[PDB]
Amino acid sequence: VAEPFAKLEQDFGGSIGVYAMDTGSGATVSYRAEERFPLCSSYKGFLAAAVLARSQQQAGLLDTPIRYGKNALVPWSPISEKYLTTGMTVAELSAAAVQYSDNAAANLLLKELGGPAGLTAFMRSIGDTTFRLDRWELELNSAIPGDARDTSSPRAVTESLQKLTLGSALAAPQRQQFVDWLKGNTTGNHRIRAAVPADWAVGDKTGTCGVYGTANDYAVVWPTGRAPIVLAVYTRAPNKDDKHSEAVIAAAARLALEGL
Ligand SMILES: *C(=O)[C@H]([C@@H](C)O)[C@H]1CC(SCCNC=N)=C(C(=O)O)N1
Repeated sequence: VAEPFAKLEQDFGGSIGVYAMDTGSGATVSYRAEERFPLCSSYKGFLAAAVLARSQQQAGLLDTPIRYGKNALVPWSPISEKYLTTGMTVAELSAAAVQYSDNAAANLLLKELGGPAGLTAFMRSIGDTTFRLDRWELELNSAIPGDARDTSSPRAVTESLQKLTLGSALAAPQRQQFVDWLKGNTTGNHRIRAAVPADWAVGDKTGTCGVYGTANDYAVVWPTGRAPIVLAVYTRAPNKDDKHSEAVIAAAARLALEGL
């Protein structure tokens, strides 16, 4: 089982972490599934989930307009930047955070939740004890070896995604909104999506720290007429200038799906 992944992570020059779960059969694949990896932008899926969970207690939260100044803008905010003159609702910021990895939107939503500690508190509320977000955009992307900040494990990411997209953690309408946002993600076509047949529905959230060969993807997959699959592929590398590889993420994802 682990043999194909070790092979892959030695063509890549760094570490690959993989965890996949068949929700019907209960079969799993694990490879470095309990090691910590930098979240990079991938926490933004759970951010949107946390915002949805809070809207269950705070009616009208999703429609709340957030009017921000030019100061709220940080690099890689392609949606947020376009609406500087009108603002965006919490729901619009959430879709932007998920589907375009919009950094200003994420910081705005983090603020709504009480900062990185607020998001970590939400992940604890659903029983995730591994996840930790400690910093804001963009410092959380530093991905320095040995730093436990802003990390989780492939297994913890998979279990939390499972609880949120298929389980009871979100109420029924919020749960479908979360799934819909992941399904409409625009940044992951070359990662986990590239490993499934095009006739299978996929929702995913990517992460790309830009340094230390650190990039990732987690996804829910619906095989046609089949129980849904949940999986996470995370990578890192020892040298700051080591390049991440979308191909390696897709190859790792295919090995996980061909192995369940
Ligand atoms: C998140 O990981 C980073 C961080 C700088 O906020 C941004 C950069 C990118 S943009 C395209 C990356 N390539 C493939 N996805 C994303 C991202 O979508 O991963 N988030």
